[PDB]
Order: sequence, then structure tokens, then C-alpha cells
Amino acid sequence: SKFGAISSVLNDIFSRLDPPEAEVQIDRLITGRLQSLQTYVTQQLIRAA
Amino acid sequence: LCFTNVYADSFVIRGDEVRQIAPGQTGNIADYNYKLPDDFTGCVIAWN
Repeated sequence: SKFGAISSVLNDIFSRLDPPEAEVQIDRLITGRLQSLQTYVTQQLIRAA
Repeated sequence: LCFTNVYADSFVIRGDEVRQIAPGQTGNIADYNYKLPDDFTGCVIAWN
């Protein structure tokens, strides 16, 4: 999932973009994936209960 | 603000070459004369 960024591949962000906003794109992707993993863990906790 | 120590770098370049002085920006001056690190904090001054 692109999560609002321009690419779903980190190396694409590296090559096709210069660092200063490549950092912004990486931050967006990282926070999106962290949210996904948080959601998975929360649902696992409820199901475990 | 109050800084620890300030380093001033002075030189002269061409008119269109001014864009090359930037973090993560490549070019003849950048690759062979003067390259700014990406984690660069500071001002750059250019006047004709």
C-alpha cells in the first residue's frame, strides 16, 4: 500500500528522489506500516482474551 | 540562537552553478570541488 507516498518500494524512493523529501516519503510509509502492525497486534490481543 | 562555533566557507562559482550547493545534490562542483552533507544546517549566501 502506498499510504499516500509516491512508491511502495524504498529503493525507488531512494533512486527517483533526492534525500530531503525522500525522508518524508519514508516517514509516511514507516508510520503507515507501523499503524498496520499496531492494528494487527490489538486485534490479536482481543482475540487472545 | 547561540552557537558553539561557526565556520564560513567562501568561494566563487558560475551563475548557473549556484544550484549545485545543496545537500544531496550532485554535479561537477559537488563531486570534485565542494559537497554539502545531507544533514546540513546553516545558511548559504550568493551574490553577483
